[PDB]
Amino acid sequence: EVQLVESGGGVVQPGRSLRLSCAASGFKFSKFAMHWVRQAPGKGPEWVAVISYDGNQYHSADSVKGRFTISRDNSFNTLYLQMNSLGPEDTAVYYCARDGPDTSGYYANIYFDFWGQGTLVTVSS
Amino acid sequence: QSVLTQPPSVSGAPGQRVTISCTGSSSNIGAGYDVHWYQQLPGRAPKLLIFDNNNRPSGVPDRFSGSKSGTSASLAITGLQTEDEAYYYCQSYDNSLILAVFGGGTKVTVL
Amino acid sequence: VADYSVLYNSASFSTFKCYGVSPTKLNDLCFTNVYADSFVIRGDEVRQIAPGQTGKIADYNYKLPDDFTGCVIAWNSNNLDSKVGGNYNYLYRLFRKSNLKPFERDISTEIYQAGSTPCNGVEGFNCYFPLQSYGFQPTNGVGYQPYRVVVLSFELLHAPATVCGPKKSTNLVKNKCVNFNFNGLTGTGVLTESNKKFLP
Amino acid sequence: KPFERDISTEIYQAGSTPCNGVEGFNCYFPLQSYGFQPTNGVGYQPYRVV
Repeated sequence: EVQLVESGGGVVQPGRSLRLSCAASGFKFSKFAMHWVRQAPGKGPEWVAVISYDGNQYHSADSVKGRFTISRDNSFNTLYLQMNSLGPEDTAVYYCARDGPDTSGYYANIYFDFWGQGTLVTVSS
Repeated sequence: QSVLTQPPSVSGAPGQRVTISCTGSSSNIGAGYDVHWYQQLPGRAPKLLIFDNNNRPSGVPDRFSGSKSGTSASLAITGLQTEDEAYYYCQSYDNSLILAVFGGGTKVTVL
Repeated sequence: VADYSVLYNSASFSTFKCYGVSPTKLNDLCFTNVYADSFVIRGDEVRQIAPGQTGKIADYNYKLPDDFTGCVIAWNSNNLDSKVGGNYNYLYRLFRKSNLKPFERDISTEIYQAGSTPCNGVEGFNCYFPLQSYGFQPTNGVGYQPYRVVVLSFELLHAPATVCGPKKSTNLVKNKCVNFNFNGLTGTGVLTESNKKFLP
Repeated sequence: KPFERDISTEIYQAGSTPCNGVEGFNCYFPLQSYGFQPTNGVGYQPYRVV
């Protein structure tokens, strides 16, 4: 079965950098591009970034640009997300999502079919 | 912030039907892009519920249906029961801001 | 029956080049059969779709004869064919041993034989997969966003014509010497009501 | 008409949308320019006609 497990969350002081990852299994990891999605506590989900199926091309949301970097290891079935200089509004639950196989009409439509579990990340002192 | 506007909560009782109306702007939905719906049961990660216009995926009762028209979309729950108390989000794509956008979500309440 | 005036006045295409015929006079002549073919290429290879041009596209994918007649229409389509994270569903040939003849295709994916040492069924060294993959992203430059191309071809020779321009009509008068042009029939006379009974 | 000349270089109008003093879309300069080179073929070398 398509299952995803992620870890790397914790309580940190503002200004420090963290690093979390999710390891996939049950499917050919190389084929599918993958997304990162965060959800603030009690609000709607938000989009974060995306990495291609080989790591050559990527894209990030405007809000987190210049602070969030994502990498990928195709051999070890893990993908990495780097956050530097955490801000007070970075506290949310982070899921790593899988791109949709078939989107029918048009080529720009994207959707997420399999989700992980989430890691609680909070910033305080 | 939720680009797509969605009603805050929809009530109901077992037996009848309830509708969720997710509306968008000209760039997001008016450009011809499709609409997607997920279900986030309490204490669990969101799960895909309705991908593409209607066209439900595997492992879901047929009680859930939806459609899109003009610049808005609607999801319909037929034969509502008490186990549907959860959150539902509408998702689409935007061609101006260039990123996937989510809705505000609706807390369906069953009396 | 075709109608090219609406297409020419759409004012959305960024390239409308017609070889051997002017677009304005395209509504007043008839053809036998019209060939339409379409594909998607990069924004910099659009200039290679023309009679007598060189390049990878014109050499390995699509070739136009030097006596070509027809029109070339293209327009930017960055909103519909490019997605975040890259689109890799568009391919183009990149290795081949000879140039295409005009109006020819090839979809064979036999392994290319580069160098001197032969090979078979492997892509290890000096043996390259022919088809490449376009990488389309919405943030690419103007010269890299995908474009949609449509090419029309005509013959204007032999056979009974079957596609024509939209020949139109006007209103009718009576009891006045006029110049009627009922269908192909012509002449001058005074049209008036008659009680004759034609067969159906 | 036979034995006539024209030298006005007013901008040309093509399509339906009009224009004036511009060469943006469907509005081209009428006069072209021959390109003569000593290495051109016989079908392109200049000729003098009287």
